Order: sequence, then structure tokens, then C-alpha cells
Amino acid sequence: KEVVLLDFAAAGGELGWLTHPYGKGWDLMQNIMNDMPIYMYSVCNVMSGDQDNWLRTNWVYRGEAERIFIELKFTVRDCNSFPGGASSCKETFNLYYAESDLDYGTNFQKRLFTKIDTIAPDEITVSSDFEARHVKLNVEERSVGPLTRKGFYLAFQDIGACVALLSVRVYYKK
Amino acid sequence: KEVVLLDFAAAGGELGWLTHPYGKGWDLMQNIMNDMPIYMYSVCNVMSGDQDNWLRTNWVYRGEAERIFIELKFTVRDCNSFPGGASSCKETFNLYYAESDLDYGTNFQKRLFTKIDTIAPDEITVSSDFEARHVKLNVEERSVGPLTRKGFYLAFQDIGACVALLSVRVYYKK
Amino acid sequence: KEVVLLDFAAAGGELGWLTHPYGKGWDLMQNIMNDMPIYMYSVCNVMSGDQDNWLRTNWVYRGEAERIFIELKFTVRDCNSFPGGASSCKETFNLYYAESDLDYGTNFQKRLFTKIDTIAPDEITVSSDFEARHVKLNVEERSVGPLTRKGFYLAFQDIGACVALLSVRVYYKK
Amino acid sequence: KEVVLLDFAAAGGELGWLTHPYGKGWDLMQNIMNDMPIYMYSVCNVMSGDQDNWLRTNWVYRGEAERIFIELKFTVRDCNSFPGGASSCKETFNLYYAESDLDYGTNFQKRLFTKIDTIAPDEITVSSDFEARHVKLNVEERSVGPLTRKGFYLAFQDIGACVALLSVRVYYKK
Amino acid sequence: SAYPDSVPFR
Amino acid sequence: SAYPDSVPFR
Amino acid sequence: SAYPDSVPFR
Amino acid sequence: SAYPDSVPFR
Amino acid sequence: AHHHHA
Repeated sequence: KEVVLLDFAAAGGELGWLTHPYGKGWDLMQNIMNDMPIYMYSVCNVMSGDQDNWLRTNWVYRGEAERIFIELKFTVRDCNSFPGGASSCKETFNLYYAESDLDYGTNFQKRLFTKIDTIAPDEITVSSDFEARHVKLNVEERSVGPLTRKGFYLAFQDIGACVALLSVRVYYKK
Repeated sequence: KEVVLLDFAAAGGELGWLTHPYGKGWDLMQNIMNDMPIYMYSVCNVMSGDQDNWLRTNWVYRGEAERIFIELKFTVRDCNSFPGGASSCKETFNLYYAESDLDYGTNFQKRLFTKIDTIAPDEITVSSDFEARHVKLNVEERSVGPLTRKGFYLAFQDIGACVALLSVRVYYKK
Repeated sequence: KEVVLLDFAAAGGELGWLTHPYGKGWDLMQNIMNDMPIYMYSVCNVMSGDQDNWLRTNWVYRGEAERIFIELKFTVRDCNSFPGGASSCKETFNLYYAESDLDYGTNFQKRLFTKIDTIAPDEITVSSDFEARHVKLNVEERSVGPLTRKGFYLAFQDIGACVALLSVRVYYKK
Repeated sequence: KEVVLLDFAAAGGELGWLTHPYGKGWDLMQNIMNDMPIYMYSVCNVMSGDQDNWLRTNWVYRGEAERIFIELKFTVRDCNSFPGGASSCKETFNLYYAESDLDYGTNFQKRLFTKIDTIAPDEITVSSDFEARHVKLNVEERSVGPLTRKGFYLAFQDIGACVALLSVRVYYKK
Repeated sequence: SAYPDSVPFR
Repeated sequence: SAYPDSVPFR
Repeated sequence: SAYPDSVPFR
Repeated sequence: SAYPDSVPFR
Repeated sequence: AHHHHA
């Protein structure tokens, strides 16, 4: 049996995650493909150069969870779409986590989050597909344990990629 | 008999409460008096003009609470301490709150918060006592219910006073 | 004949103008096509309710100028290209100005700007032209005077439109 | 004969200089001890560890000036007036500069500034003097040349000192 | 865009 | 987007 | 100052 | 404070 | 005493 601790897709894009640095980086995007809107966190500073944009979740209560499973749903553009095949653009993003006994609120510090894994896409969406209203939606799941404190955080680091985070699900099994 | 839902003084000034607008307004202050660190949220833009500085708590889990009690410890400086402190300077601050089923994170909508009461001090700190180390700290308590949802926030609005919020405590009786 | 005081197209986005509110609204964009880099300030917060985004230039030294002439080139997307294009989207932006004897720096008060005129496009670009890289670039020119102070600021106000500012040229006659 | 290029005390604190990072560090302060107010840029993050707060002036048109003179008036509080003064607090700050053929606006890149000199006070002010309305004001002056480009910026770095910048003056002789 | 027809959301 | 093939500059 | 001997904290 | 009786200016 | 900068 699955017990969901956090599901960004579920809530109507109202979680208001923390974004560093303030102003640039990730952003809360919206789309009307059906009468019901779709929410996501998109970033695409490709030809700008090297980028260090972080997106941190809310304070997730561990509960009695021992090992949690993190389901990501995202899209990544092909770097060959933009001027200059690479160096400018990247096709991956990093996943981070940080346990804490209490809510740090907006208190963010890069040095506190531990890198889980580089999130590579099974499919990148090409221009011809993207110029049409069809996108290749990737799915990647990671697990992490054992958790020890009352709660934890999740972070998403951008490194000059074109990524749209449609859905995250962190949960544990019974 | 009293179950604490939140205690600002308890946490070592590490709560990362949200401030609005970004940068301006409220600030997290540190007081080291005789090697005993005191933490507080202070704002003192008395001359500045029209002020609307907001301080919001983190997401407070309601639990089995119905009618919660809010205790605030603070200091309000005498407006006569500052020349030019008429119309510009005030001597009170407002207290707000808002229930929610999910942690809204950084999504700060002030129009959603509901006012509790204007918080006025029984004792203002005249410069005579402020130059000396004997500021006069007020204690105010407020009740509010019935709360029905999973969580709630508490908001603090400065409209132009030298306020130092040293302690907050929200609890319910059992 | 024509002595230019400021030409945005000249500086390869080197100008870094003031944006308001901080972090949203006008943003400096880049368009590399056929290896010919083009820069612009653009905002397309069309469906995000009511907007009030501002773009102020740097301090331009007036000199012997008395009656200056402002030339803007821009692309405004047809509101019908967005679902919920009623009320939410606009098809114009505004042009303001302000005189100053000294560089006010970052001190931006939009209550100090007088309106010059509403700037409307002769040609709005529709999705078919937009997707085929055949956007239609409008050219509008206004004049303001007499300026009597050491310098001046030009301001551009978005009120819910999908505008891209590709060029400004301010000069006077001799 | 001195030709003033920029004078801070001249403007009624209207220059609105750029501060980094946004929200913390340097701030624009005001003192009313007379009919004529005294404006300044003050910063005092003494016990937060290592500080890196920058204050950058506006764009200064060099004109026909070969070399320039930089005159600073400032006050620095004795670190021994703070709990664990040293380690926490420093008693100096750094002065930087950078030439520019054009106004860069809000664009600020720290790696483009060249260090002029570490500015040190001839007189530090102690609590006994500071809890009285008496301050010992230091006067420091530097020259720099030859400048080639059309203009230049000035920068002020803080490393965790209680410094109050009361006046900057850059000029050239004739 | 990192996703077709995406507008900034409040 | 207000211009096609546009991307945030430095 | 709203409370004497107070510095900004982290 | 770095200077006595200093209030933030606008 | 007095300082000049290149």
C-alpha cells in the first residue's frame, strides 16, 4: 500500500516552492491543454552559460516512513534545438535532499543538501515534436533511506538545461 | 494541560519566517546580552512613510486543537523618541491568521489572512530606559476558534512602529 | 541634423535597465538566429490577471536638447492567440517620462512619471506568423518637450500585454 | 580649481546606489540631529561571520579628467564594543573601481572591479563616545589614473564592520 | 518554453 | 513568448 | 533600533 | 547602528 | 602617505 507524503501535481500548483536565486532560475508555469489547467516548474536559461538554479520543496513530514520513493515527471529539450549544440545547454538536472527535525522555512543553504542522483531523461523532446503540441514526458523514480529526523527537504538543481517539472511524488510502502 | 504547537523562542532563532516585501521590512535580529543569545524579529522604519511590512510564520500543524491561544512578547518604542515621528510613526501592530489544508510554502497572499486584533502595548520603551538596558517588554494573549483545517498561519503586520517580536507561543488546552 | 542621446540597439544588451517589480515583469531576452544575436526587453504575463510592470532606462544627460524625439520598435502578439484572452490580455503598453537634475540611480518612484502616450501597434502578430518566424515589427515615434533639467528617464509600462521591445532611439534636431 | 564629478553629501540621499546582495548588507540611513538631515550608507553585520556586502555608485562620466581624486568621509565602530569583537567584526572595508565606456545600469559583476586600496580609520569610535552623540569621523583620500574609458563606477566592499559612509567625493584639478 | 503554451502562474 | 526563439540574457 | 545591542542574524 | 540616531531612509 | 592607483 502506498502512502503519499507530497504530490505537487495533486495540488493546483499552490505549494509555492522556494527558488534560488530570487528572480531567475525556476518558475511556476501554467498550461491549458484541457479545461483543467496544468502546473509545472520550468527553467530554460540555455545560451546564458553556466547556471546554478535551485528549487526546494516544502517541509515534508517523515511520519513513520523509513525509506521514501520519489517519482519524477519531467520533459527535457534536445540541446541541438538551440544555437550551439552544447556547452550552452545541458540535458539533465540534479536531485537533492536534506533531513531536518524542524521547519527551516525560507532558510535555504546549498551546503546542507546531499546529492541523490543525476536525473537523466529516457526521451528528449525534439523541435519538430515541440513545435507541435506533443511532448515526450519522462518518468524517473528514486528511493532514499533510512530517514532519521522528523522531516526532510527536496531540491532540484538546474545547470543550464531546459526542464519542465510536471509532477513529483514522494511516498513510502506499507 | 497546555500543548504547544509553536514556540519561536524555543527554536534557536532558526525558523526562516517569511517577510514581505522581499528584503525590506521585518528582519531577524540577534541579541547577545551577557553571553545569553536572544532572538527576535524587528522592524523600525518609522520615518520611511506608508508602511505595510508583513511577517508570516511557517505552516503550523493543527492536530487535535480547536480553540488555540496566542501569546506574544514584544517591545514598542515611544514615537516621541524620534523627531519627525508624527503620522510616520505608529505604536501598534496587527495580528492575522489563515487556515489551510496544505502547506502553501512561499505562496503569500495577504488578502487571504483574517485579522484577529490590533495588538497594543501596556508599556512603551522611552529613550531614557532604552539608552539604559531596561526596555519594557509587553505580553499579549489572544484566542481564536473554531479551527477546522489541517493547518494554519499567523501573520504580523507592521504599519510603522519600532516593534521587537521576541516571543510567540500558540497552544491549546487539554 | 539628428544627434542621438540614447540608442538601445547599439549596446548589445549591455544596458541592463531597471525592472519593476523586482524579479517579475520586463526581462532582458536574446534571439540568436542565423548567428546574428538580437536583444530585447519583453514581457508576456498575459493570462496572469492584472499587471503593472515597469521598465525604466538609465539616466540620459539632456545636454543642449530641448525637444527630444522617441522612436520605438516592437512586436505585440494578438490577444486571440491565448485562451482566456478576454480582459486578461491587452494589446498596448504605455510610454512615460521624468525629468531629473541628477542620476536618481535605482530610486524608482512611478508616481513621479508623467505619461507621454499609449503605444499601439499597427500590426499585431498572430500565431501563424509567430510560429513561422514572420513576426510583424511595428514602428511608433513620439516627441516630448521642453525638457529643462540636466537629464531624463524613459519608462515603459506593461498592463497585461505580450510586448517585445526591440529598439528605442531618442534624439533631437539641430 | 576642483571639478566635482560626483558628490554624495550634495544630493539629499537621492542617488539610490546599487547594493548587493538585494535585501541585506549596505542600507540607506538617515539622521535627524538638526534642521538639515544627514544622509549616509551604513552597514553593521558584525556577528554573522564573514560578510561580502557590496555598495556600487552610479555611472560617473569621466569627462576630460585624466586622473581623479576619491575623497571618503566615514565612521567605524571599535570591534571591542561588540561581544567577541574580533573574529566577528573587522575594522576596515575595501574600495573598488571599474571603468566603463557606457552605463551598465543594474548589471553588476563583482569580478569586473579592481581593488583600489583597503580603507582604514585613523580614529575608531568607542561605545562611551557612541552612547553619547559624539562620533570621530575619518577622512581618507585616494587618486587613480590614467583612466581611459568614458566613465567609471565606484564600489565599497564590507567584511563585517560597523561602517557609516557619510560622504564620497570624486573630482579632478585644473 | 520548456513546455508548449506555458504562462507564468501567480 | 513575445519573440520567437528567445531566451533570458545575462 | 528596536531592541538594544542587536545585530542581524543568519 | 554605525551612526547614532540613524533611521532607514526611503 | 598618499596613494595613487594604476
